[PDB]
Amino acid sequence: SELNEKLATAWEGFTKGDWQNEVNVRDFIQKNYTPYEGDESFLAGATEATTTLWDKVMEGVKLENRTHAPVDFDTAVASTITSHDAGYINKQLEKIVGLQTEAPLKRALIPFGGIKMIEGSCKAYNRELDPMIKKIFTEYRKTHNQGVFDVYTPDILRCRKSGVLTGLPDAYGRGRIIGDYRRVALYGIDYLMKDKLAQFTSLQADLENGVNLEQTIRLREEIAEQHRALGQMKEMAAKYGYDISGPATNAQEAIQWTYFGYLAAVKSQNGAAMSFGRTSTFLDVYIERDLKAGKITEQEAQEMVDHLVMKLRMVRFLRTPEYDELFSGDPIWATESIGGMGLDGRTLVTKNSFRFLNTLYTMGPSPEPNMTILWSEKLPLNFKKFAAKVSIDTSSLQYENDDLMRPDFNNDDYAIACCVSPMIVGKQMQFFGARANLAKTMLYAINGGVDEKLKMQVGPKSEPIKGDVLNYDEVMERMDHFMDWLAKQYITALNIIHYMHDKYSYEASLMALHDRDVIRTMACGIAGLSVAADSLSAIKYAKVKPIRDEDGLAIDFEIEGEYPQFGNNDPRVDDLAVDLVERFMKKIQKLHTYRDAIPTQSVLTITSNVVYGKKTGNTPDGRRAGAPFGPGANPMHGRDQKGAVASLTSVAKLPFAYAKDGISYTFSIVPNALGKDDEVRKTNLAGLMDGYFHHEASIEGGQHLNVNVMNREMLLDAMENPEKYPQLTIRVSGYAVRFNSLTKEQQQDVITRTFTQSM
Amino acid sequence: SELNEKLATAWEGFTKGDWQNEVNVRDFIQKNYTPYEGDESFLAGATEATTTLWDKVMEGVKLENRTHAPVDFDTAVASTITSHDAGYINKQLEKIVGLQTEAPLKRALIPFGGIKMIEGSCKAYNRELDPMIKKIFTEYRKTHNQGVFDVYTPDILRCRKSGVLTGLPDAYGRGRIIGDYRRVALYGIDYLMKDKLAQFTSLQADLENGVNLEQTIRLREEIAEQHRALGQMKEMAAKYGYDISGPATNAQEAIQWTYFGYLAAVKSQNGAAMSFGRTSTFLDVYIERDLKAGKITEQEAQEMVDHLVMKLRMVRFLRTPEYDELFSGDPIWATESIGGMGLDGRTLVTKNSFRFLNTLYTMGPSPEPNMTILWSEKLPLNFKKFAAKVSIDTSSLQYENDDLMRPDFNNDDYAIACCVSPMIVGKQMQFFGARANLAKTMLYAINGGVDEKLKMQVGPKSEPIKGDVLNYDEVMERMDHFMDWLAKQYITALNIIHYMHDKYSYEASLMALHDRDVIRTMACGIAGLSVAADSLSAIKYAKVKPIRDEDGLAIDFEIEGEYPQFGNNDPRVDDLAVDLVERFMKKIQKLHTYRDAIPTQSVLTITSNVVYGKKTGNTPDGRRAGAPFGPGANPMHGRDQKGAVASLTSVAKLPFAYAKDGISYTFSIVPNALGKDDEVRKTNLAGLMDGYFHHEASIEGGQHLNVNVMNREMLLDAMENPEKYPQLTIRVSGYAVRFNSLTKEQQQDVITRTFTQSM
Ligand SMILES: CC(C)(COP(=O)(O)OP(=O)(O)OC[C@H]1O[C@@H](n2cnc3c(N)ncnc32)[C@H](O)[C@@H]1OP(=O)(O)O)[C@@H](O)C(=O)NCCC(=O)NCCS
Ligand SMILES: CC(C)(COP(=O)(O)OP(=O)(O)OC[C@H]1O[C@@H](n2cnc3c(N)ncnc32)[C@H](O)[C@@H]1OP(=O)(O)O)[C@@H](O)C(=O)NCCC(=O)NCCS
Ligand SMILES: OC[C@H](O)[C@@H](O)CO
Ligand SMILES: OC[C@H](O)[C@@H](O)CO
Ligand SMILES: OC[C@H](O)[C@@H](O)CO
Ligand SMILES: OC[C@H](O)[C@@H](O)CO
Ligand SMILES: [Mg+2]
Ligand SMILES: [Mg+2]
Ligand code: NA
Ligand code: NA
Ligand code: NA
Ligand code: NA
Ligand code: NA
Ligand code: NA
Ligand code: NA
Ligand code: NA
Ligand code: NA
Ligand code: NA
Ligand code: NA
Ligand code: NA
Ligand code: NA
Ligand code: NA
Repeated sequence: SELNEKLATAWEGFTKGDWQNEVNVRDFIQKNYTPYEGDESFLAGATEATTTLWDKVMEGVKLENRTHAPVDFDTAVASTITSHDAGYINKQLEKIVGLQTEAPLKRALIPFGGIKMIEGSCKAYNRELDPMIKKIFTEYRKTHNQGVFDVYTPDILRCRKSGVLTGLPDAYGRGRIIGDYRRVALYGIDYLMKDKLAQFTSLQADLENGVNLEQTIRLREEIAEQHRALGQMKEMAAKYGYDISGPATNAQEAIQWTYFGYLAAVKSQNGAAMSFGRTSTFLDVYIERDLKAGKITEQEAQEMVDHLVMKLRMVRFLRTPEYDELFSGDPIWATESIGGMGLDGRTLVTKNSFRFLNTLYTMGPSPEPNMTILWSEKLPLNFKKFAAKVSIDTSSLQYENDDLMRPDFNNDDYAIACCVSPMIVGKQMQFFGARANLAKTMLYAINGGVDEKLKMQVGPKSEPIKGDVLNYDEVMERMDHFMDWLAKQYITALNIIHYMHDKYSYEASLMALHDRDVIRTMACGIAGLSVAADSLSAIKYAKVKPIRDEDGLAIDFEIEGEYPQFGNNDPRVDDLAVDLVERFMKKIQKLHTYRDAIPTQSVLTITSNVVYGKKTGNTPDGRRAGAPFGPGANPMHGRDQKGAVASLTSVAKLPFAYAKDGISYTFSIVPNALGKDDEVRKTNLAGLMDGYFHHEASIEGGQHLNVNVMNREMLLDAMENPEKYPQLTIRVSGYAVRFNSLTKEQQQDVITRTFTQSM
Repeated sequence: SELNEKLATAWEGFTKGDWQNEVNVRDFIQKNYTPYEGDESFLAGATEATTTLWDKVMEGVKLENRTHAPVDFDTAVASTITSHDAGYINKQLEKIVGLQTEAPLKRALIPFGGIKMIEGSCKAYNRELDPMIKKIFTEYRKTHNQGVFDVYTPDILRCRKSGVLTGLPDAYGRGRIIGDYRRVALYGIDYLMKDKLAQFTSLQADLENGVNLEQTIRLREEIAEQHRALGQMKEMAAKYGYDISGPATNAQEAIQWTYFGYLAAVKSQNGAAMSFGRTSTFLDVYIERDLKAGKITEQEAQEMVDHLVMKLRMVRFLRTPEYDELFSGDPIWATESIGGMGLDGRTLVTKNSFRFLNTLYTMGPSPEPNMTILWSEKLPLNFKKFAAKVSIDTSSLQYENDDLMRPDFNNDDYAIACCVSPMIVGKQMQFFGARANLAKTMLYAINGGVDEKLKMQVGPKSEPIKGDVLNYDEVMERMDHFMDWLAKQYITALNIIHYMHDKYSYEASLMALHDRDVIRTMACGIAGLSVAADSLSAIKYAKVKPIRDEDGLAIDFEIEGEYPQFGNNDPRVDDLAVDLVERFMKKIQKLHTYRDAIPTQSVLTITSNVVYGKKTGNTPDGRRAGAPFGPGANPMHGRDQKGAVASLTSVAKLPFAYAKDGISYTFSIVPNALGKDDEVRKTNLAGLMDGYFHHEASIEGGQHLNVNVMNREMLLDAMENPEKYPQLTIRVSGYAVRFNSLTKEQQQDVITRTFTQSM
């Protein structure tokens, strides 16, 4: 209660409010940002420095893509916020600085999560691990991975081996946490440390009085670790020549300070998704102030945004080949949520919303950061059209429904973590759960719990379904049974994982940038939704005959008659998909969870569509053994054949009400199907999204849309001549990848997906 | 359910029972031991090997005592069960092998408990800590000490600084855990590992069903760590050339296997007390079988016992000078519980009970192991007299009331941890709490919570007592108030400490030798009982006038009139002491504890009588500022002036019912007061103990008695000429020390205590 000079100088001219007396970034934004309803005509192009820097870094990116391996990585240093010396691309040119290690794209060792994974990476990429690192993290500091495997059950291990529940966060950082990095810029580290000491002290009475004793002790230790991490952030920044004890005083510092908060996160944790947040409009407050004061020019502002975004394009983590199969394309999910509307009806689009999108022109297409447009039917048309143009030109953006999510939270300061999972910034996080194989679960119902590939009893022993023709009611009754079992094994695995991750790899630097009490959801994903829905549809509307082996195991199916497939706006099958989503949500909702994290569901797969597909045999819908499932909530490859409106309609029917962790849809449309020329294409794409996301009391609308605007012929050319397309980026599951970063098998999945040929 | 050949061979001839089908050491003992009612005439003397070995080790002991520092210690190795190579005194001579490090008396670094303490020891003893050890245990593996200090409150820190609650286990291993080391001998490691996997598996249903989720996950991880520690025990033993996968097959192996279980404990944990258990009668089963088979001679049996006991005399831990003030004399508390009676009325005294006592003759007096006689009025007179003779000759034994403790537990297989704290072996442990300063708490009541030395507000702000004469009712009402506050701060500190010790230094190798579910008590000790009781007595029966400074602070007292002092069998003051014990027990009983550990109390101080005394000003009883309190439950120095029966009577009145963690009494009697000659002295000492420990429905009896039989003139000679008394041992607080191991200040405390001059 008395702002020192540091705060005074930094906050000069800002509209006053609660944000000056307590940590409240949303209040600061609301009182200070400038809504922008204009067009992209004010945008500046790249400076020579930006191009020199990015062109150099791209040589490392090309090396990564051609070798499908890291440019370099540590073999003898355990990474922490302060372990590495300052690293640069070219110190004379960078306006925003900071790298994870001492060299661009060199990956770190983050051992707290597990030592076996590091050993696996060293073997895979032909480097020798320092014996000391192995010793420390085997005998002295236990890891998250070992804690989990020490407590797992034989049943969970069988599910992992068989492909019914695989790829969970037992061997990589859980992620799904977004510290509010904007807090570093707004308040400075010292203010945040004082606030954390107050939070710590506020728990003393409960501790002394024996109120929720263990929970209170745990939280006090976590806050002490958060406070320690904040101090370490100052030391890290000082290595780069910056004193971040006080608040940022100008645009360059606001961008730099925010990035430093994020840099501490990616130097200390290797979460699968390390998302950036909802920062562009916040940063516009500082940029606008400097532009009006004549302190910086628009080109200088674009340059600072470019250098920040360039650093987000350089975040890297050492991963194993196994991880690469589950999360393809060397992803980071440095997700940035752009635009949206405020609860007061004003748009949250700012000139900076345009500057962030402009990085796809100043430095070309790029998969990271994962730029996510928070769409509203009320967004300024100028912005709707520019975003559509950027999608048409680069296929690098995704869109999510602000008209659905803002009212659901009654909050206009939520951000997207990873692909499609919303959280109020600094107040909420998710316990990541990857996803379960719903399609294989259906086969288990038909086969009495016996795996169709391993011929091992994995699910509970049950009587396999008999007869030469499958009956929908019977199959669905057994499937419901196995969904109960799946939910229990899944939540049990996640309870173990998150208990161990809190114990052995607590994300102190990210949690330090959250309120004292954070809302946690237990995010359960489902893979193979359209395979399961179409399988049920074939059984219900056609005649499906099981082909059994000498043991009675259904290893194939013959289908007589046509049946409705998901993605063609046919309620007969779409209703089955909606039902499966509701059904699984209701089952996980009944189970006890670690830290009482609220169960939620997402229809999302990342590359588990390929991994689970490889481990799943022939299914009733006609899909062949080993074939990929569709990505996320997508109709199976090529089955949506009635056009864009029809497939968008089928997907929009899936209920966000029962899948609050998100519903991913990857939409690819050929240029000429989208429109006759550029202007018409922009108008039509904005129109398609307005219809898909349309929300009213009786219509939920879709929640997410990846948009690719390309001809399949071009991707085939890139498969044959990768050198011609070094920056070619494509949306694939709720994030983007450089097409050349994928393995051939992953490219085959992508090229056989639906390329929509009509409205 | 099918004993392999390993078990068959090892158990040949033993009486069958439950012990062969489940881990049940008590059942094995009950069905196989041979009660011995004879005398000491069968005992053999030392072999040349034993004398050669012990004489060599004693040179290291003399070096420790003269330098008051370790002979040597590690500066670059973090100790674990397998870290050190095999070490020997003289491999050609040892019948029982195993040392903590690679050299006799060389102390280890056990960093999991804290790195600052290690830094403190290195500085104090002039050795340089390896930078790598400091780095690992500051940045990679957090320690118990740092976890505690990260969560402590400013109030607890003020209590620690002021001397009202100091010396708690926030900077050293908590100890008070006795794994059942006999299990290694009886079953072998493989059988115990299979049993632990079954215990782990038995928790799967609760885990899956969400029953006490966090508790279940925690216990499963603990059992996995226990299983891992058992495997490490096999590797440790193999370094010494032994395969302990199967059960011990003869006496030498039973002793060796039991010792290996203990060796793993003292290589991995540095608990203040690392007690041995109740092993002598168990080991007699194997010795008796070999003697009857003619496999070994009695002298060979004594030699194996001697070599085992010699190793217990060599256990060492690196401690700081601060620790040395609180726990003087380089103590280990390798406590062994001898004799006692079974629930069936048979004595549990065996020939081995005599062999253990005989080590005080074969290798001379020694403070460790801490041999504790479980006394019963029904013990064979031959044993009562031999134990009395050993006390008369060596002052190295203590006695505890089996007639009180066995019926309290309805169990005849409990052992004493540290000094006086009983636990059923393998089924119970204590969360150690050190002790609180009850005397200073009384001054706080008189001074409104302000510390009499620091002039700082430590206790809650309260109105200091006014007037020129203190009133008992008023003082007691305020004291009760401050006892409530003390209890809450104490239990809060212990809740933090034990949560952190379970997290950062879980005693896996010891817990591996316990049942799945262990009963835990939260052991709270009180120091200064007789100072507080006598202060209340002076106030109540005499006229006590406070001497106040310019601030109204009572810094001294003048007493007009005589008043009854504790230890003279005067109910007027003894009732006050009994009341204080009951009062504090009732207050801690109301508080919530970590892991729902049952609060218990002990009247025990170790050297906190000196440390708290130094930090406590003048008290109402007349004790001067800085003077030591009495040890444990002892009357203040020299105040028990009516003889042995009178002081034993006062102490026996203290209620074990309200101090289940134990009540320590150190009794020293001059030889001629005890009896005219040797035979009379033995008879009289046994008679005094029979009376003190006498128990019936209406008489509890005393719980513990340290017995010193010496002339003060002899101790004065030892203070002046230590070289003349290298093995001189004396009981001091519930354990023994070599007199030469004490600092001069600690010796001054000891020499000014009461030397009883009459019955
Ligand atoms: C080693 C262990 C995992 C079982 O090993 P297993 O019989 O080979 O198990 P699986 O066949 O299911 O294989 C384990 C899989 O997890 C992988 N893995 C990842 N981290 C691992 C870790 N820390 N330890 C072991 N395996 C690990 C293995 O590489 C393997 O992957 P794969 O199927 O692609 O080859 C054992 O720790 C275990 O059974 N744990 C369960 C809990 C338990 O028993 N605790 C001890 C109780 S006393
Ligand atoms: C460093 C800290 C202990 C306070 O230090 P301080 O102001 O010097 O405290 P005190 O004066 O009471 O001294 C601490 C005593 O504990 C000792 N100590 C033992 N282990 C220690 C450890 N890990 N850290 C600090 N002191 C330690 C110190 O040496 C000192 O002993 P002394 O009184 O004989 O000199 C600080 O960690 C603290 O206040 N912790 C309480 C919890 C807290 O604030 N957590 C962070 C919340 S965001
Ligand atoms: O070696 C036993 C250790 O506790 C290990 O499990 C973690 O470091
Ligand atoms: O280590 C890099 C990964 O192997 C690659 O798949 C990323 O495209
Ligand atoms: O190793 C424990 C430390 O507190 C670490 O978590 C931060 O440096
Ligand atoms: O390190 C040994 C201790 O300093 C000594 O007090 C033991 O007698
Ligand atoms: Mg395996
Ligand atoms: Mg201090
Ligand atoms: Na290039
Ligand atoms: Na770190
Ligand atoms: Na860390
Ligand atoms: Na907790
Ligand atoms: Na729920
Ligand atoms: Na919907
Ligand atoms: Na349209
Ligand atoms: Na000697
Ligand atoms: Na160890
Ligand atoms: Na350990
Ligand atoms: Na627990
Ligand atoms: Na109680
Ligand atoms: Na008593
Ligand atoms: Na007597």
